[PDB]
Amino acid sequence: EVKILVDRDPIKTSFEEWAKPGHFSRTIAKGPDTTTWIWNLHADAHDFDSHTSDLEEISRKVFSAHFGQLSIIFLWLSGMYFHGARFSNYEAWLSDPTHIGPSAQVVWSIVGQEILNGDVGGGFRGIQITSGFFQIWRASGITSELQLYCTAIGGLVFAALMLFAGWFHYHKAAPKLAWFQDVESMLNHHLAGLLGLGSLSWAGHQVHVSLPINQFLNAGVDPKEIPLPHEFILNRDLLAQLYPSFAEGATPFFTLNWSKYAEFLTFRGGLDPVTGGLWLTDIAHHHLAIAILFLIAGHMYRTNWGIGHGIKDILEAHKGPFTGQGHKGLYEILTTSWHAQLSINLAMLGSLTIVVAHHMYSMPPYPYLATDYGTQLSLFTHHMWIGGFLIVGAAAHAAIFMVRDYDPTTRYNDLLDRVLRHRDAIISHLNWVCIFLGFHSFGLYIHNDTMSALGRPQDMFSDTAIQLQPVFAQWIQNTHALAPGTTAPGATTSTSLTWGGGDLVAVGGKVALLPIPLGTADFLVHHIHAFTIHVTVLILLKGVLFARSSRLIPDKANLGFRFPCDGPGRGGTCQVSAWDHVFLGLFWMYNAISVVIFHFSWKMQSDVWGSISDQGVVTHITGGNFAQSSITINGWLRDFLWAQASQVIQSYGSSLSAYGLFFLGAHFVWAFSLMFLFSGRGYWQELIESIVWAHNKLKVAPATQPRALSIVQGRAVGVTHYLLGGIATTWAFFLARIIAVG
Amino acid sequence: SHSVKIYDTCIGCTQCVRACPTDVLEMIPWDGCKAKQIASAPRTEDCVGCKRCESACPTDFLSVRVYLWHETTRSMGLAY
Amino acid sequence: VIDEYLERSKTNKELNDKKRLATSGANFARAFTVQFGSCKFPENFTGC
Amino acid sequence: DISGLTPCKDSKQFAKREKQQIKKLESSLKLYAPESAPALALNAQIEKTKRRFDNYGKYGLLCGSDGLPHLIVNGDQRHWGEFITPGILFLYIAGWIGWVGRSYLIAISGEKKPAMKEIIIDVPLASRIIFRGFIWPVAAYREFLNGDLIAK
Amino acid sequence: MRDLKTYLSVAPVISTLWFAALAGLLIEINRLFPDALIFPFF
Ligand code: CLA
Ligand code: CLA
Ligand code: CLA
Ligand code: CLA
Ligand SMILES: CC1=C(/C=C/C(C)=C/C=C/C(C)=C/C=C/C=C(C)/C=C/C=C(C)/C=C/C2=C(C)CCCC2(C)C)C(C)(C)CCC1
Ligand SMILES: CC1=C(/C=C/C(C)=C/C=C/C(C)=C/C=C/C=C(C)/C=C/C=C(C)/C=C/C2=C(C)CCCC2(C)C)C(C)(C)CCC1
Ligand SMILES: CC1=C(C/C=C(\C)CCC[C@H](C)CCC[C@H](C)CCCC(C)C)C(=O)c2ccccc2C1=O
Repeated sequence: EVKILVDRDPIKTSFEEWAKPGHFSRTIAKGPDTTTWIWNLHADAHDFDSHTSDLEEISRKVFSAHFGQLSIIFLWLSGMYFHGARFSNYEAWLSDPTHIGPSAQVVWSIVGQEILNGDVGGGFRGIQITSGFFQIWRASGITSELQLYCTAIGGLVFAALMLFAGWFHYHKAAPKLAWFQDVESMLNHHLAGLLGLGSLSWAGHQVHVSLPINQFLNAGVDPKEIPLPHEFILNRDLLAQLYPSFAEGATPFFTLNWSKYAEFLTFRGGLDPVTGGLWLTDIAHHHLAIAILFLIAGHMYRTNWGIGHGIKDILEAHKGPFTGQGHKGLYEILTTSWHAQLSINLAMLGSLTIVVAHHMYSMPPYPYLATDYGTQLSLFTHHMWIGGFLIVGAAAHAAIFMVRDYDPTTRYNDLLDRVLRHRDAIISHLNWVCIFLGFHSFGLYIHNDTMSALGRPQDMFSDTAIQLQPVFAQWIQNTHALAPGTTAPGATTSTSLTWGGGDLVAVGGKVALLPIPLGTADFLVHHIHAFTIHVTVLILLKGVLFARSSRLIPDKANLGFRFPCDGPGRGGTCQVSAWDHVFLGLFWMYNAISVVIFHFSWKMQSDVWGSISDQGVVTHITGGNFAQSSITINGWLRDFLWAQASQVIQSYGSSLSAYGLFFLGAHFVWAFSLMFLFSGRGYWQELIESIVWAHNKLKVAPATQPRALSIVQGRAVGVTHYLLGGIATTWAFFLARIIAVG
Repeated sequence: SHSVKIYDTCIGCTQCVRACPTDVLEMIPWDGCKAKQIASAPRTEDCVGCKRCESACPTDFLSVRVYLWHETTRSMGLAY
Repeated sequence: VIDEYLERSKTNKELNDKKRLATSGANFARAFTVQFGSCKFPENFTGC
Repeated sequence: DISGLTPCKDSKQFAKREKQQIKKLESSLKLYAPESAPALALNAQIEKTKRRFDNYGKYGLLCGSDGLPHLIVNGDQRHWGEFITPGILFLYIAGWIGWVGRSYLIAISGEKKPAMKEIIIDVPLASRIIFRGFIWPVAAYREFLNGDLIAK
Repeated sequence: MRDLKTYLSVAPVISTLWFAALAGLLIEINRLFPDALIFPFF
């Protein structure tokens, strides 16, 4: 049954294992013969599945690593809060949020870097931050710095607690294998306890603390005159003056006449005119409903009592038209190996992050967030990159599982075998789809370029010559615009202002949100996005499916997961492992994310963001040139890359100069990556031979004989440098432009 | 068909014969070593060129050498 | 919001910007304290 | 004086550049209150700029037509401090480092497994070896004369 | 104590200590003498 099972003092804490490096692997622990040993010592550090074979030790190591990661995260949060408390202009920004730029870092005065202390505003000099922490603090109700200091101290305490917990659970009382293999209890506790209770407590905080303070702030009261948050709890008269429903107490809740709470639990939707964000009452209502839903859903699986559901029974008793017996042995596979769970969770987290970025840019949930353009751009790009990286890692872990943890004798599944028995058709169809999509999507642009270069503007695919309009998206937009009139009588207005139809919202002379039009350019860019996504999916799926064996190599599983090749024979067998497939798909993920962020940036600058005069006219940043210049590659190169790079290259001698320096440095790194992607090991080894001879002549020969990097190491270095350089270039360009112009 | 050659520095450890994926090499009795055997490559036409035999050979330089040569259906690893 | 706190803010509108400016100046000078002259090598012990 | 260059105290573009820098600093200085710390920091910056320009004028460098100082690496006795003396200092430091490293390598070469000594340095031996680099030129010259510098 | 001292003598720890000391000394030297383009002592 469900029980607590632990082992007492499995390991003894001592420094004897710190002295000798590479104690986990005997081959590494033997000693360094050449330099390659060092490069191995860091590669196999976290491969717990290769150190031993028992599941118990692997699970304990995973638990301790999770605790350490939590401690590091808590330390980072405490540091951020302390910086916000001490070196910041939060109190000055609180009174005048529109005319003051947030800043939470101060640079020293050693070399001459004091030029980096720009005039952000409010009698302060420092670096303007784009993390969006000030909006979070304002929405939480913080109006002083003592609270931030207390939060930092609490974060430090919690980080220390997490570190101690990790040490205790590895070296003092380590749970047994049966403890980890209880998925029903874990699911119940994660659904009902971790998610429902936390959201319920946050809803309670919002009801009791955030709403009154934010109402006082929105009224126009000075932040230094607002009553302290505990005064609202202590004094019921203040809350009665603010919200009369509280005068009735908690009696309505048990009386089921919940309408009395309609004052601070509303369903209006839309954006708040004063701050350009969502209503806080709607947020509290949503959190309460989510808490109820999670608390109800957390009691589904049978643990220690008669009532409940069994996951294995649900999987086995599943019957359907296309499935059949299907999911019979999936429970053992999922409860036996960590890699399948890691892949599933990685893919889900990446998809959730992308959805989070979309929902966050579409409907701003924080006050004074829509009118701060740099924060929005940074959040969108950062979340998109994180989601892409996680989605990439999921496939690599799936391939690792398929390579080293799959055996069809002891643990056999029908669906996996059926999929593995017809992989050729899947690969062929995906290849054809990718070819067709790429041909059409890029041929449209090439045709537009050629027709425009020949003095034939009437033959292009544009809104004036040959129109390809997204009719389905326009229909969906119209339906969403007309939704609250008849389909959703509860809501006063639509969920978002993006849908075509409604009014414009602007805060403090700057546009917050307005409906986004859709035309031929959106059609073309959407098809390009689909093409890139399909190619990445094709690469990753081909890597995953052909991991065990192939027509060219019938015994690829014996060589392992990380091997360079099989030999010069068969015409050439370079890059046949799944690791090479992941290393190749990284490039396409980078390409797709870069295209997506470029599209988002240009469209938002051209059609949404801008300024409003007193008369009522709206002037956008780039004056709406997206619909006519983004249909050709020359337009993308000239009106986006050339025009918007004026700020970054002219930032020398100002407070933004650092960005400009990065705009150069990243470039260098990118070029450096090419050295590791175009060459091979033999040339470098032969050069190191002569260098070693020259060293030997002067009696400076080291015992550890120098060796050139392995092929896999070179590929990893090249791809890492490429990605870092590209991402840093985009980061510097985006930040410089959006800070200098917005 | 590629060309596989064996030199007299071989010590008869039988690693190359075990490493071959297409059954090209075998062992024959010999006279000039402690192991009293030496490798040979009769089935040369079945060689693909993977060079696993060279990968598994303890010597200052390999006693088994593979030189790529005229390609055919068998040496190209084609199943269609 | 009851217009009494608004009247309090209007009455005490002055010296509030002064307090904000003083806090911002202290936050900035927390990095230049040594270059200013105060908080020199003596009295750094349990100071600043 | 040399290659059509003007002494940096005589040149007018130097003073013009100083004026532009001072004006640029004062433009930002005018914003903040006189008692505020940013005003003190900007005043310190202005004083530092003035001192730097005065020192550059004093040291006798030669600005060009554009008004920026130029360096002479000919070996002319009037400009030995620009290149030659820092070069000698750098050569001394680099020789010290190289001699110390080579001495440590030779010292640890005796043991059975020097690799474990390379990956895990021993501190007492290195501390003893380090201070012998203060006299590296003499030791190197004597070893070259004897014939112990070059392996055979 | 022996094992802790042995660990403290490993390459990355010694490297980071040496480089931190060197960086601190260089920063302090540049602070005491703000700007330097030629060697003026002679
Ligand atoms: C990749 C996509 C692509 C596409 C779709 C087009 C499309 C077009 N181009 Mg452009 N072009 C492209 C790329 C592309 N171009 C490139 C890369 C270049 C080189 C730079 C050019 C250069 C170019 C020039 C120089 C010219 C054009 C022009 C044109 C038009 C001429 C069409 C025509 O006469 O032949 C169409 C011929 C066919 C035989 C159609 C075949 C497709 C059929 C419909 C298959 C559909 C399959 C079906 C579903 C099968 C199902 C089977 C089932 C029933 C069982 C057309 C709108 C011409 C123009 O003036 O137009 C205004 C022109 O002079 N193009
Ligand atoms: C209702 C109680 C409960 C709660 C709150 C949690 C919460 C959590 N568990 Mg789960 N878990 C539970 C029951 C619970 N568990 C049970 C009964 C089992 C056994 C089947 C597991 C098995 C389990 C494993 C194997 C792992 C987790 C992990 C995690 C953490 C996920 C990290 C994260 O998402 O950041 C959310 C971050 C925060 C909310 C941090 C707040 C700190 C919390 C509140 C600590 C108190 C929690 C603890 C259950 C209560 C203390 C008991 C002890 C004092 C006697 C999170 C702290 C993962 C982890 O990260 O490991 C450390 C992990 O590897 N859980
Ligand atoms: C969610 C967390 C997560 C976890 C726990 C794991 C866990 C694991 N991974 Mg997976 N992986 C993930 C996500 C994750 N992965 C993602 C998102 C990707 C896509 C990139 C991958 C792709 C991947 C590959 C390609 C491989 C693994 C492998 C492994 C194993 C070895 C780990 C290792 O030795 O690294 C220890 C740490 C390092 C070697 C550090 C390398 C330095 C990094 C790359 C630099 C990043 C630099 C920084 C961001 C920039 C600042 C520069 C500054 C420092 C100057 C380990 C079981 C390896 C394996 O052998 O599996 C059997 C393997 O080959 N993973
Ligand atoms: C910008 C240069 C570039 C280009 C154009 C391509 C092109 C392509 N890549 Mg490659 N690739 C590149 C760089 C490039 N790659 C780099 C840097 C890497 C990293 C190593 C890769 C790695 C890579 C991988 C891992 C994969 C590909 C695949 C593909 C194909 C995708 C399918 C498709 O879209 O075809 C449609 C055609 C095009 C988009 C090419 C341009 C054609 C235009 C429209 C002209 C047509 C005009 C006309 C017919 C010309 C006639 C004139 C003549 C008579 C004189 C396609 C051939 C994928 C694949 O092959 O699967 C199908 C795949 O899996 N590539
Ligand atoms: C921010 C932050 C922080 C803090 C935090 C906090 C401060 C928290 C809190 C929290 C809390 C404060 C929570 C609470 C919770 C609560 C709960 C969860 C409750 C519940 C309840 C219930 C469940 C009830 C029930 C019932 C009913 C239904 C009816 C009648 C009867 C009874 C009453 C039983 C820290 C520093 C750490 C870190 C960093 C960040
Ligand atoms: C996304 C993300 C993030 C964030 C996060 C967060 C924000 C979280 C939160 C979380 C939370 C917010 C949580 C919460 C929790 C809670 C809990 C866990 C509770 C509990 C409770 C209890 C246990 C109670 C009890 C009791 C009492 C006291 C009274 C009555 C009776 C009873 C028994 C019921 C970051 C940034 C980091 C980054 C990464 C990612
Ligand atoms: C440049 C290059 C090399 C040569 C790269 C080498 C040798 C890496 C050198 C790394 C560092 C710089 C060596 C020294 C590391 C020590 C930590 C130095 C200690 C001394 C002080 C700096 C502290 C390859 O070996 C290679 C192999 C396969 C494909 C491509 C390539 C490739 O492109």
